Amino acid sequence: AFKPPPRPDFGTSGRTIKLQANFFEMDIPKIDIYHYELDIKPEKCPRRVNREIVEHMVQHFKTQIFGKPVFDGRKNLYTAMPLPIGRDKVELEVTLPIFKVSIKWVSCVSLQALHDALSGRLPSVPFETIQALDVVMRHLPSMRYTPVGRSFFTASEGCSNPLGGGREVWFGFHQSVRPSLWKMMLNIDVSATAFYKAQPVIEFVCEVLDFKSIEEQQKPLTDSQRVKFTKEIKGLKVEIKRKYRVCNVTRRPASHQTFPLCTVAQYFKDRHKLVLRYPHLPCLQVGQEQKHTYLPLEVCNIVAGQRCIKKLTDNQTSTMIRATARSAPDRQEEISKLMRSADFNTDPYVREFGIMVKDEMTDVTGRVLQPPSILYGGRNKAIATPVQGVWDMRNKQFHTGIEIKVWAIACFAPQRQCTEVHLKSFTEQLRKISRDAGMPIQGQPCFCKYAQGADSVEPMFRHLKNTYAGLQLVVVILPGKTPVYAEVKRVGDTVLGMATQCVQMKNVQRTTPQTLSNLCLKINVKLGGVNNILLPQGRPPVFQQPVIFLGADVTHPPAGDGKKPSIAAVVGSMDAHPNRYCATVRVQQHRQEIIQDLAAMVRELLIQFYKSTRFKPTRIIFYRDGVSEGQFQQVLHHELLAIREACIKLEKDYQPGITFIVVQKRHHTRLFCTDKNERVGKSGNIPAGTTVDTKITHPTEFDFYLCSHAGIQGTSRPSHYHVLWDDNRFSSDELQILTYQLCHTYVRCTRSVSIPAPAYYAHLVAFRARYHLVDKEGRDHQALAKAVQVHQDTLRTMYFA
RNA sequence: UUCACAUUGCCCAAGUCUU
RNA sequence: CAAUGUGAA
Ligand SMILES: [Mg+2]
Ligand SMILES: [Mg+2]
Ligand SMILES: [Mg+2]
Repeated sequence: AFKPPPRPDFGTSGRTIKLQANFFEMDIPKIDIYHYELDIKPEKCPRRVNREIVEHMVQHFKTQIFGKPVFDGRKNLYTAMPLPIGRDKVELEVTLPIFKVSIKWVSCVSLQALHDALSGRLPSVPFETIQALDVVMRHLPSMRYTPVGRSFFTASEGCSNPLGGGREVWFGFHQSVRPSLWKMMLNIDVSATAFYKAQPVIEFVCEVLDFKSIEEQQKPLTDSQRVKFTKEIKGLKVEIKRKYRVCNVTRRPASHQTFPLCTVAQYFKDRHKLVLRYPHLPCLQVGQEQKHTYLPLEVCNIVAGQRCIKKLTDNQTSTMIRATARSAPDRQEEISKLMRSADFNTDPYVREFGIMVKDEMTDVTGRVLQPPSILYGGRNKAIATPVQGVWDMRNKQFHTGIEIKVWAIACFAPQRQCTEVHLKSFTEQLRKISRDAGMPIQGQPCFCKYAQGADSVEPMFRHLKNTYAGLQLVVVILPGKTPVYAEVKRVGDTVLGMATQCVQMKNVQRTTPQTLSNLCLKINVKLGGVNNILLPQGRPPVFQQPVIFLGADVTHPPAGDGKKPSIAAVVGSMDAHPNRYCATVRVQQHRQEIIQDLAAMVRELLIQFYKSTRFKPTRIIFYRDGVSEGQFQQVLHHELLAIREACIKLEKDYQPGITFIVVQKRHHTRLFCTDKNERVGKSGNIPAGTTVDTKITHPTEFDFYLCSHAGIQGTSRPSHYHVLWDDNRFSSDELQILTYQLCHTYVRCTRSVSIPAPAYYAHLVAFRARYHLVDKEGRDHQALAKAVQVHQDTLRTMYFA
């Protein structure tokens, strides 16, 4: 229940494609390096301060110690040759514009053993060694630039990218050290993010309150203005030599604001001989909230290098997108340009440790897998062939289409804007498209009424449920973004158990065959239909025995949030196609990735699978979304055992083989076409089906990249798959092809999607639960748990489509 | 709330210390 | 999923 399996073989399927990856080969010497433990007292210091302390310690004590160490900013220091130490501590007193630094040797780190691990020689990769190289590579940029996660950012020389509101775009790069089948690799990607401009607070005020200049006006701020400014500046650092965090903005102007030693303006007159230019403006309160330290706006600058953590406005987001959007070839050139300019090999710390980094992207060969054929129904039973990741439903009918006999319309958009003529026309066109699709809407709705406001939803839906026997669907027209949507889903999904399909008013007023067709995809599925199936004879051999496919995700609350639950969702296939899925969902501890109640959720799905198919799965294939490498073992330990537990508690001796695959869409690996002639479309991305399981992948374990989707814009993220457990002993070919075919089973569109349908559905399930919780997030836990519990009649449905 | 792709928001990471 | 773009039968 622990060690991941070795790669069983390499994949052979599909034509070859020449690729370049944003991995840069590293040459590492075969020598021991020395690891020391550092303690700095006081140790409440920010990581950057600690680095300065060690920096000054190193320069001050050069003679008879140190005469180029690297440091992680906490407790770990490395040198390329040993120090005058033994395991002897040395207490050191460092001074800087009052610290004591203790140094204990701990161990040798042999880079020779790392070479062995990269070979077949040694069973696993020693983390401590990778960690040491990482500290070496991060040492200089950690002090030269602003670290954010595994990235580094700086203001770009010669350019300004203002966002307004005192904010601007900074450009940067991600950096990480990775082992691979070939060599150690430096993974480098470009990025951008919002930072606050290092500008005078006066200017910051003008940008926030939308003044062209101060002096408009010389009257004190309205509380409306004062409140808006306070919200933007609270928690930011300002500088006077002297740095402070702002905790509030005073109510009174500097001319009238007092403290006991006296007005603020007068104190600065007497003590600092400064006559304030704008006495009418409030002061910044800084330092301890319970003290009385106030600074006039005029003597303060926003300090450089503070990342914006708050959400960007809509206009700011727009500007950000326009500033940073790039086609794949543009992104590739930007990474390449960055590497030539970065010049890692003249970093004196990199050089101290004898490391060389290649200035060119690694060449790797991919294979482009063949897509499955897609089987439709009706009389014709059309077969669709995906091309460049896309097909469509023209002249095709659903494998199993629902006949819609009883349905209703509830229009929450105002009658003046969404007229009865609009509704009739929308209905006419929908019935036409639905008939073509093999989902005939046999007549007019049984009910069609306007309503206004969230209060009208539950009584209208109760009336519909009680009045219309056999009601299959309520189509709900919405004026745009509205609290009514969350109310419709609360009532439909959780209170009454009724199928609902919402449509925005703009898509009723003006219809297109493409939008209506996509809408029908969702309606058929919600009503129990099977849109299409993989061509049965084209599926991998795993389908010769009963198998269930699970998709699992946890979604965490937004940045800055302190009390919202994380939401766990698990879905499971319910037929042999596989097409139909059922869902389970839970609320759990804030920011916990491990799925706490997984055993109960899997039990539920196994029971429903048997009820639906009358088979007990002989295999369980578990696609687990979003777990990072540093959490593989913790997550596997709990979740693999939970799956086993669900089986054991059900029966026997019931021991189906489990394959546990982590899917990661958000990592920093990018792949590009080497040959211009392979670039697909305006965005110039690799083609759907591109698979990589060599060179840049893990030296011993079973992992691969599969970019399953067509890239429409920007640079495609190739999904990564890591097999953490495999009782079923898949070949690489079989598992890669299986995974690709599952990306073609997603019901909401006639496209190959970027992750397998079960994983994608798990996201939709988690996001629906988040909707069920809007403004609601032991006694606490039970309340949230009730909110996300669907109605009995919804339990077995694809309500999340 | 037609849908996918893309950027950000999500576990690990990162961050947090005289008026 | 939300904000913002690129797109589609
Ligand atoms: Mg997740
Ligand atoms: Mg942490
Ligand atoms: Mg959107």
